[PDB]
Amino acid sequence: AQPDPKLDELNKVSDYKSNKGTMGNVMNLYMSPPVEGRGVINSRQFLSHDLIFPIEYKSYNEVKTELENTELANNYKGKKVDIFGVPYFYTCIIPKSEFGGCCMYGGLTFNSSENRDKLITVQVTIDNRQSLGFTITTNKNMVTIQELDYKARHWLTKEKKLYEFDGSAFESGYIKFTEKNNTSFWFDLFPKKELVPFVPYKFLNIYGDNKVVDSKSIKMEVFLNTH
Amino acid sequence: AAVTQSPRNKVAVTGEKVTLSCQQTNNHNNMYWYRQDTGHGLRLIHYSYGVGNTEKGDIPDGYEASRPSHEQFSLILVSATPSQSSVYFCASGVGGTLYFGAGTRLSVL
Repeated sequence: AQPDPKLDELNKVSDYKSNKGTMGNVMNLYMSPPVEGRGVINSRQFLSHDLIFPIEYKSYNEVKTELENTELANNYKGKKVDIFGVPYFYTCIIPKSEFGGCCMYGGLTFNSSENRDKLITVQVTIDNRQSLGFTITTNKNMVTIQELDYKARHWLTKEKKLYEFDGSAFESGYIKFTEKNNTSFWFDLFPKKELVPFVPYKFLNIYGDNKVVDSKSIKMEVFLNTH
Repeated sequence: AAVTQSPRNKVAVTGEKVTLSCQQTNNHNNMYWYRQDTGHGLRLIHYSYGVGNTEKGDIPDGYEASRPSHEQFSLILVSATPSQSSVYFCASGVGGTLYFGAGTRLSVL
C-alpha cells in the first residue's frame, strides 16, 4: 500500500530550476518516440536481470531493457514478446557482443493476438479543479504501466506544457493509477532537485518492475499544481 | 577534420529563430557551446553529456540546445536579440581535453 502524496511531498519545478537543472531532459523522454517492437526475442543479456533485444530505434540496432530482478528477466527470457518503453542513452550501459547505446526499463509483454484498440480516459485535475480529460489508446489487453504513463505524459507534454525546456506550466504533480481491485500507486511527475545532471536511469527505474495491468479496467488520474 | 561548426557566418534579424549546428567525429560523449566576447572570455552556454542530454552552463538564458545524436549538438536561439551577436564555439571533449571548432560569427540586427 502507498498513500496519496501531500503538497510538500512532491518535487518542485522551481527547485529543479534553481539547482540548475534542465527540465527539457525530462521533456525529451516524453516527446520523443518510444522504443517499440512486436513479437521479438532477446538475443543476449548483459547482467542477469536485463535482456538485450535487436530493435530499430533511430540509428540504434539493439536495446538493453532492465528489470528489477533476475526472476523478472527469466520470465521473458527467450520468449516471443512485445516491447514498449522509454529509451535513454546518456548513462546507458550495454556492452557489445565482441559500451554506450540504447537502454530502457521493463516494457515487456507476451506477444498474443489482442488485435482492437482499447481507449482509456485520463482525468486531469489542475489546482484542485477537475477541468480536463483526454483519451489514450493501446491495443494490448494486458499493458505495462510504462506504455500508459508514456502516452499520458506525451499528450500532456504536447498539449499542456507538462515539460518544457526550461520548466513547465506547472510547479508539481503526480500520476495516479488505480486497478480494478482498488489498489493504487503513483509517480511524481517531476525530477528530484538533486538529479542534476539529469541521470535518466534514476528517473526511468520506476518502470523496472515491468508492472502490467488490464487496459479494460485501469483508472488513470493526473494531479497538477501551478505556481 | 574533427569538430565542424555550421554556418561560419550568419546574419539574422531580431525575433529570428537560429540553429547553430555542430558536428564531431571524435566519438566523444561530451559537447559544449560557448560564446566569445571581448569583455569576457569563452562563457559556457550549454553542454551535453550524451544523446538526449543537455545541461546549463554559466549563461544559458535565452538559449536552448539539443543533442539528437551522438555526433551532433545544436545551439538554438529562440527569439534572437542583438545582444546575442557574438562568435560561437562548439567543442567536444573527454577527460581534461577539449577540441574546439573554428567558430561561428553571428550578427543579429
